[PDB]
Amino acid sequence: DNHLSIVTLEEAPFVIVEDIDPLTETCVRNTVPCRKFVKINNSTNEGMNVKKCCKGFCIDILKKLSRTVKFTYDLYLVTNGKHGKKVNNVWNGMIGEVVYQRAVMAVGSLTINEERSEVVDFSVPFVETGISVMVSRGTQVTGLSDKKFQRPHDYSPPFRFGTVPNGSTERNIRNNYPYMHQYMTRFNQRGVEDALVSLKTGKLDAFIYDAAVLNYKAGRDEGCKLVTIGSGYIFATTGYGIALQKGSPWKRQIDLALLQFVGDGEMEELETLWLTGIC
Amino acid sequence: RLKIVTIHQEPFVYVKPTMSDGTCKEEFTVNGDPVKKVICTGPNDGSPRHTVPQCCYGFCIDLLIKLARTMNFTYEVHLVADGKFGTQERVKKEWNGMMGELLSGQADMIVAPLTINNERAQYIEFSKPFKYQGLTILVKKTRITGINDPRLRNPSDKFIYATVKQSSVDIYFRRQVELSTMYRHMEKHNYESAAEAIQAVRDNKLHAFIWDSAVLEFEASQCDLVTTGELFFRSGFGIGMRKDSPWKQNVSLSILKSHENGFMEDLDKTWVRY
Ligand SMILES: O=C(Nc1ccccc1)N[C@H]1C[C@H](C(=O)O)Nc2cc(Cl)cc(Cl)c21
Ligand SMILES: N[C@@H](CCC(=O)O)C(=O)O
Repeated sequence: DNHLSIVTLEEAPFVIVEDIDPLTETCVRNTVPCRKFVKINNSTNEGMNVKKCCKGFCIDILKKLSRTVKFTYDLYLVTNGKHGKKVNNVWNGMIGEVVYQRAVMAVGSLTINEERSEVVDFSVPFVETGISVMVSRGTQVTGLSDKKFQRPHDYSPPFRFGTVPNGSTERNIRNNYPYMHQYMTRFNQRGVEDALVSLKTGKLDAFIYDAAVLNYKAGRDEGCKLVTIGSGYIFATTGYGIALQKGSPWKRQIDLALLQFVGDGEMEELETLWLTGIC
Repeated sequence: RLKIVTIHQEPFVYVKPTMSDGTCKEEFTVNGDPVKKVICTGPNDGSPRHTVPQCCYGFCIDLLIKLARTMNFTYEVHLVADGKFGTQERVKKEWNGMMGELLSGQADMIVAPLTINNERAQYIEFSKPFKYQGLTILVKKTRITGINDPRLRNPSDKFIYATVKQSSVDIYFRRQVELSTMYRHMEKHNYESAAEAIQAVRDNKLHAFIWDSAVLEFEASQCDLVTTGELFFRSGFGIGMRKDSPWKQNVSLSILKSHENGFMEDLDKTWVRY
């Protein structure tokens, strides 16, 4: 069968979730149907799949892959965690959905890294990312290895910096720089919008996060005050990839289709359509 | 011993003659480390191609030495005999360059700045990228926003831009209908080599040179010239192996690990940034 369960996760501009037109119950314009499971209450795990609509950079990629690779799909938003983290030896998030065969693939702002590649197969990266550092203009930070980050209590007052936990960026910091990691947790941000407000109002000195999302936010920042250090410099370069089950039969055609999109200039165009910044 | 094919492409692979005793001259990087060099056999120049030992080093050689140590394999390096990266040419098309050597078994691994693309991926296995690729623009220390700048999109003789004749860039531009206007403008000004095109930017004869971003950032490390604008037509360089290779999984995992622990960034700072 060519009808595939596919999981995603909202993260603008890669995946943007909108309410469906209630009269028509049909998704239009550049959006596709996507459902989200929402609990009735806090006593039981009973819930309902809410019909919603999804659009964005990754959704246009999914639509093109559906056409060229020849499949249909049932797109759903993950609700057990977010991108993917191994908790007590059990992957949650989009990675977990693929590992435990609830989704044939995961399409979204899903970072390729080594530990995830041990449990899923990734397509070719379809957009470059990594780790960047966002600051308010003028804050001086040489890079991730700035000793303001590495040995923060060498400085008085110490640098205030954080990430959104449980994703690939925290995993990288935790693995590479243990003292820096344990220090940052007190500055953990609940999400990107929280972090950006914390930066703009001077409650945080730096926000360390996915490079593609940070550089998209810098390009849109009102007043162009929030910038990524270097000039959009990317540490630990990697990419977003489609996650597939290990040994998935779909990987080859997905790979070739994504590279065809590159070869025909369509990825360049998608990049310009969704990720361009005023700043 | 895995047979590694590579190609001369600075700053990823430098190729120099051996010293008079057949060894490689001891040299050091900007960071003060010794340059690791390997002997790579290959042609010297309708003339006979005498294959001799030469000295190979750079980004890609550093990566090979890491991979070889990390994955516990031995290797011998040679330079591709016909000097080409690898395109399908008709005699029933056949792959030339490093692609043909890999597919014919003259090589077991391509370790080179080999651009990942659909045509090659139909035939061989690429790793996850060891370096992300794109085009940028080289100019005199001159603002151009990138591929969508009005002085590129609406060309005139007042702002001359070009690439290398018959290069992958030349071919790429010819292929996209939407680049027709830029292609015809470049066609009137394309240079025979990158070196000549870069010299023409210095001498105010060429206002902008469209070329590989890694090479051009390597060039801006001399500086009267600069790279400018957003990268465009991005992809990556990968290690190339045959579909059946028992190495491809661990090669690609090792590349991810080297990006994640900063090894790859160190390579960028040794060979590309300065
Ligand atoms: O088109 C060329 N060379 C060429 C020069 C003169 C005439 C014909 C061809 N090189 C490109 C493309 C090449 C590849 O994967 O085929 N990789 C690759 C890697 C790096 Cl680092 C820099 C470049 Cl430019 C390139
Ligand atoms: N894209 C990241 C989430 C954000 C981050 O941790 O940088 C991931 O796949 O985990």
